[PDB]
Amino acid sequence: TIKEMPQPKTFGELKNLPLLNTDKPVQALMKIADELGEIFKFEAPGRVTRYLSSQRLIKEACDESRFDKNLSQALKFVRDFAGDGLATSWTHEKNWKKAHNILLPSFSQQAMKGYHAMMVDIAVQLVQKWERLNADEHIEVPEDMTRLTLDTIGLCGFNYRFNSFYRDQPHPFITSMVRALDEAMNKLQRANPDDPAYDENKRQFQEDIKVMNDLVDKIIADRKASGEQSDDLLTHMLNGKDPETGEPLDDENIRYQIITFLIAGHETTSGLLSFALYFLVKNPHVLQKAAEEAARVLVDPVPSYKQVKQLKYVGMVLNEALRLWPTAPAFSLYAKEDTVLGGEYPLEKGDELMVLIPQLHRDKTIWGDDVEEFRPERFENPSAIPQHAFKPHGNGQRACIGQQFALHEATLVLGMMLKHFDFEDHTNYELDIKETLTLKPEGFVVKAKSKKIPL
Ligand code: HEM
Ligand SMILES: CCCCCCCN1CCC[C@H]1C(=O)N[C@@H](Cc1ccccc1)C(=O)O
Ligand SMILES: C=Cc1ccccc1
Repeated sequence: TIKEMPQPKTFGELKNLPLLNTDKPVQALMKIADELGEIFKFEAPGRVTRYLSSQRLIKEACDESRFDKNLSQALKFVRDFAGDGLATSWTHEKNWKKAHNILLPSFSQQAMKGYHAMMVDIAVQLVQKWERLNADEHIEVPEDMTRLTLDTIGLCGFNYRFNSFYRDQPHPFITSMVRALDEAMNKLQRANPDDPAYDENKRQFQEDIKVMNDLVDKIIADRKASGEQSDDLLTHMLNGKDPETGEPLDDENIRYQIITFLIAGHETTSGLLSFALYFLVKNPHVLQKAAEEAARVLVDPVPSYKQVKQLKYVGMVLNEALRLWPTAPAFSLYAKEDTVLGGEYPLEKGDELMVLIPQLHRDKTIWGDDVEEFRPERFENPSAIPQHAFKPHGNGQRACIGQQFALHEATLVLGMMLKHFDFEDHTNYELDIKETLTLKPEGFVVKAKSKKIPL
């Protein structure tokens, strides 16, 4: 029953590459999937991959005995500054499992309890900023969510204060990082990346890479000279020993991990919080239900770890926002051996797949006809969701190591926003999704009305 899979329009020797010559490539690929269906071939000079959009096929792709994590071109470009950090290493590189073993305890329950007070520190700064706005000023939502999540990973993970709420402009790090990500996206469609037309891109790229590495220097310097006794992510990087190899991380890999966690540890969580607030102001009945939970649970001026764990509906709200707009919108796999996908598509060892997560999460055979609706109650019973239908944090041993960090932070912060403010979509905002490999609303603004509840 071997089927021929469709393929979108080609451009001679450039094959499908020019389809990525857009500022919204993921959304363009979603439109192609809409037209071609659950699987389509995508070619570029010297490369082939297959975009998967159905749970039927993705549940097979998530079989770790058959498929391993692949570095997409995007991750290969990010590797130019993230090296063999956790997110851009191959599973078979020694430094992947070594750093995984060393850093997994930094995301245990007991670790999350230790981060909680510092996430409250940053969350309170956010609430205080909004309490201090004048009448009919508004909130720049992704901007402030990025302030919050960057500051949280800086403080919680590295005892470093980016002090983003003391800046009306993005931190130097954010500016360079967003620019490096821009360059990585745009480089995806460059057919001649060594054409001298991109000499300045190359120079600017190196400049943004040095900005990010300079902050890494300072984080490392302050820690090793500090006289305070810390027990955080950086402590584990500098002191942890891998049970298997017996070795700690070396200095080069530590630097890559700091870069990795500063980027991965904030950018996707700011997108999640932005999309979540978007859906809440567009769905006031949902906002009300989550606000009622927040008021009933968050009975103290400062939320506790235990209280955040009881914000179960807020948790469902976040999962439903990750369903509709997963902020790291794709991951890539390669076939470990010859194998046949879905009884219809034979693959040879080494063949690559692209999992298009926003399209998977719109599979009507899984979610029903109301798939575009925002209904957190979809997540009331994880046993009623088929396997691998919901993959916002990737798959298997290469799934997101920061999943609990992100969800604790976002649950805490959204709980506090709903406790302390009513929100108004005063511009009737039209969703506009900016792509920087990751996804985030652009230009989303709201007004908050304080409930005047003291901190
Ligand atoms: C809602 C927020 C987040 C989302 C949606 C998300 C999503 C993902 C996805 C889909 C992957 C797999 C990438 C692949 O297969 O190529 C991943 C990997 C990873 N994420 Fe996240 N992430 C989030 C937050 C975080 C945070 C806060 C951190 C750090 C604290 C983090 C650290 C990582 C790391 C290190 C990896 C690589 C894991 C490994 O392969 O060992 N993420 N994330
Ligand atoms: C935080 C998430 C980072 C990883 C997700 C990046 C996901 N890409 C972000 C932009 C679009 C999307 C993607 O489909 N990329 C492919 C593009 C590609 C396919 C075939 C040949 C050449 C290039 C890739 O990078 O290989
Ligand atoms: C998980 C990898 C990643 C890569 C770039 C930005 C955010 C996350």
